[PDB]
Amino acid sequence: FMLTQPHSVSESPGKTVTISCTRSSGSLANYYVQWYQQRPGSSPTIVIFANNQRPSGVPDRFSGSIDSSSNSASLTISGLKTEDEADYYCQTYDPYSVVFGGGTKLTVLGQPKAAPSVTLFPPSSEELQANKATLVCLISDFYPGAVTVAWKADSSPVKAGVETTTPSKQSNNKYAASSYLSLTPEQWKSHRSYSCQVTHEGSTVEKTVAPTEC
Amino acid sequence: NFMLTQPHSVSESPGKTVTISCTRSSGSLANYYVQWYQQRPGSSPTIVIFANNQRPSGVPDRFSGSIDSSSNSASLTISGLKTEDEADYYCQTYDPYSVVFGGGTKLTVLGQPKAAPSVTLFPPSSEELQANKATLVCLISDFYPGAVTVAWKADSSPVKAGVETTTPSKQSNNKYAASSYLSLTPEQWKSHRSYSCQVTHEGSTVEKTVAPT
Amino acid sequence: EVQLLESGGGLVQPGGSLRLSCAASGFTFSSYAMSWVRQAPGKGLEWVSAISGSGGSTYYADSVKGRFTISRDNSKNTLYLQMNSLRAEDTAVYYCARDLIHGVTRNWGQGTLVTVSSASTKGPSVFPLAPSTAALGCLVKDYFPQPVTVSWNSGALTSGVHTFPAVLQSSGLYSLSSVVTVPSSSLGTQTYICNVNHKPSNTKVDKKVEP
Amino acid sequence: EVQLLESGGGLVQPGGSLRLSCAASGFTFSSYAMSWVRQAPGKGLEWVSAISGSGGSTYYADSVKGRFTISRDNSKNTLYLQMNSLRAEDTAVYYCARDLIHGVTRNWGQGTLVTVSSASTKGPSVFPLAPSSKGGTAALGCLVKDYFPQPVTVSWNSGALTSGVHTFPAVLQSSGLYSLSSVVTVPSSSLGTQTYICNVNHKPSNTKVDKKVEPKS
Amino acid sequence: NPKRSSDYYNRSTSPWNLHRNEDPERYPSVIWEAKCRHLGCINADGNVDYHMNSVPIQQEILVILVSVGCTCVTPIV
Amino acid sequence: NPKRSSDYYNRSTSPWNLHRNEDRYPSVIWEAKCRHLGCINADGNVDYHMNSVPIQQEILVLRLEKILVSVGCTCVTPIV
Repeated sequence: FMLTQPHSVSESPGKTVTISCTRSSGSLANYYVQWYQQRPGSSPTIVIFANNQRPSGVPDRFSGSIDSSSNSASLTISGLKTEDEADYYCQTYDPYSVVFGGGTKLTVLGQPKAAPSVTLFPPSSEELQANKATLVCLISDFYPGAVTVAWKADSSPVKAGVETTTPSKQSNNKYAASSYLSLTPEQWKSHRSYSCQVTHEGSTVEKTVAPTEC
Repeated sequence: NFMLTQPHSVSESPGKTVTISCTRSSGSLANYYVQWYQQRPGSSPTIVIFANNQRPSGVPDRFSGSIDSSSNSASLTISGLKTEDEADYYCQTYDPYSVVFGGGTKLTVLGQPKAAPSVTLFPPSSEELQANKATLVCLISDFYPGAVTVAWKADSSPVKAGVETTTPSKQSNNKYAASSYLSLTPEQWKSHRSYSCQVTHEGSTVEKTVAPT
Repeated sequence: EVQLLESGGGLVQPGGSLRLSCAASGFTFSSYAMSWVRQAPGKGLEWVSAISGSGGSTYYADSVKGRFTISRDNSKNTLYLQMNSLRAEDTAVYYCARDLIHGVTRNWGQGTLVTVSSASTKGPSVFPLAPSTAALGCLVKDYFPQPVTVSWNSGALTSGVHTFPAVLQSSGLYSLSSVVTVPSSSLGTQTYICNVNHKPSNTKVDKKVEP
Repeated sequence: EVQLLESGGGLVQPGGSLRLSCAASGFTFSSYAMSWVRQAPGKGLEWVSAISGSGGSTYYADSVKGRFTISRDNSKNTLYLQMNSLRAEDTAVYYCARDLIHGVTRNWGQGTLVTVSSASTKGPSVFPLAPSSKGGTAALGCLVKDYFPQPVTVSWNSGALTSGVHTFPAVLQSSGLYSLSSVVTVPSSSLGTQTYICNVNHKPSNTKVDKKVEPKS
Repeated sequence: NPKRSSDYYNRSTSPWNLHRNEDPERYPSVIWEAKCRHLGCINADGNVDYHMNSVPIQQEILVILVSVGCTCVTPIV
Repeated sequence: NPKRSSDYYNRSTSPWNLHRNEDRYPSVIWEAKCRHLGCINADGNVDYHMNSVPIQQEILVLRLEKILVSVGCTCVTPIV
């Protein structure tokens, strides 16, 4: 059997959101349903167990129910909070198998969308001494979580040597990423400057560095 | 504690359905299993239904049990009623401390054939007379329905003095038994030429006579 | 086959003391809750008292609290009821019963009669009822308390046997009769004996009855 | 407090073999059914295996049936997972979990990384990212370049410096190797006075590097 | 003490408590005697349910009869 | 031979079977083995909202030896 839940679910602060969990075979009502929360980088945490049971420490805003006829289970969050943003998984079993749902991402809407702080570092002397050069572009505290990174040698666009991470969600619900540009020492010393261009809602913030000179 | 109320009697003709109900005074009925018992006269209670509707192997499937949350009552129902169902019936349940029986219900099967009583009379024994005592024994069996009038005759004259008559009682065939004793002195027995038991049932009177040898 | 045999019924003085015994067989006695149920002559069934399998849990009806004590001995397979400060209203047949769980009784014994009265034990005398088919029998006269046992020919005669429910006479004593309908013929061949037993007085009378 | 400490994770070749442990504390161990649940990086939870309290019943997901063995040492509060004949898709964080009854897990451990890959272990090179000369604030950092497998650990001044620190999720490059960067925001007026050292741990290659990061002069 | 080898006394549908029974002139001087918590059994709702009973499980032990724990019995197959 | 003196193995909601074991004094010890993973419910069906588990008892046997045997089963629930 399999357990189906939606990929994402969206609602704004103070309202009520419901995440559903549908069983493809066997009777839902014969086996208890668990709900787990997982925040970026953390073990799953228990939200609901055995259908409706709320562990101490979990707010009573969280509640679970089952619907035997629809063969589904739902997790309700009322009084929605920013801090509720996370992945949620239902889980259940049969006399042998244990199965997880594919997880729902819970998005809280109407969240103030801010621009990325960027800091760009030139390659170090130490790296230059090992016949390598990396520019490091660090991008933090932006919302929502899509960014685009363009690298520039003087004015012209740099094709190769670019590795950029997927944005990952930090604690404050804002996002962070980084981009590295690999160069030959020769390339680094040949140009007059290099530029990291991060684009966020068609709005660029730019950073520039130059070969240690006077 | 609590009370279980069931009717004092129910009546139906052979082939029919009969419903005996049992109402629980306080406490949620469906919180506790209900049991049903049959007592045939002179016999130990026999279980009919336990745990609401579980039937012991050996009890015909005409008997069945169910519960009724809203009226807080339980019911036994006997479809295809037969003359061998005639008996008393008790519902029974409990709570975390007490167990409580209902007051019982006498079940009658209607349209049973009327029957005249069989009577046998005995003089006092040779032995009882030697003891300076006399008892005449009037035994009445097989009558239906279970009501009977006894009257004794000293020769032709009625006599009230020294008569003890039992209440009638149900036989395991469904008819009835009763007995009547007349206590006499040895002089009363031998004074008269004859003594008679007279048993009136429905309007027919059957009469056996005894006389000192 | 589940079997429950009550024991220790008889006559007691008001304010007096009596102990009943039930010998169970046919089942693992230690795994069953047991109870006592009583029934007064011509009246309804009345729960008396119950006990858990271990013997460590005890239950009583309001009418018998503090007076009665139920107990058991799983090594001796026996259930007990200890009856103190008896009243006239304790007079009943007492039944031993087996529970599947507290409150659900699946089996009953045959019961034993307890008579709480201030009257003296009196053994009956037995009088034959001489014939004149033909009928013969016994008069079991002037006994107290109930019950008496009658059978015919050491138990071998069953057919045409009719044993009449006792009469209560105003003096307070009891009287009953047994009758047997035999073939007219057997007044020189068959030898009819009535076996009258009154447990409460240790009366045991066998009686030939003849022309 | 219920505590589940998993260990044994690390780098194995495809076809290779590996054993996980979970030391349990905080509760009456042998009265609990226990399971293992896994998670590929950036993907969902996936049930692997389960065992009864006695160890008499043993359960396995279809994708590991025959290759994995769960067992427990009750006199030691330890749960095990023998993994044999390992494959690339077995690469995941493996979690250990307490059950209550079969199929209802109540507590999770913190996990242990299992990497199944034919690539060799490579320790990182650590490079100082010097603070710029131009709020009142200066950004300085450590570049931790080309390592495998995950994870690296980064701290500043042995842990004494935690304010203004941001260690970035690592990038996974075409080469197959990882890089990350850690940055601290410090007051510009401390640059002549306060020493800043980043401490980089890479336990997979058993390498610790401490590096002082200075302004360029 | 069982109480800290096993958890079941608490999590059972027929939960039980333990009672120290110490006897100087006896080995093992200490035996822990179980006693059922309720007449009924815990049901899915978490309430005491009298459609079934908690009963102690008795055992013979070499040193006497001892209650080791409790199970739940119903009147039906 | 435990069955003969106690019904519970059969009437329990976590019914169990008994296995013969020989050797020692006592020479024969009967081990308990839960029939089900689930517990049998108020209808007679296997209910997986609970589990059957053995109740173990440390008995001393024969120098002296203490071993662990399942005395019977109980039913555990996640609800409390």
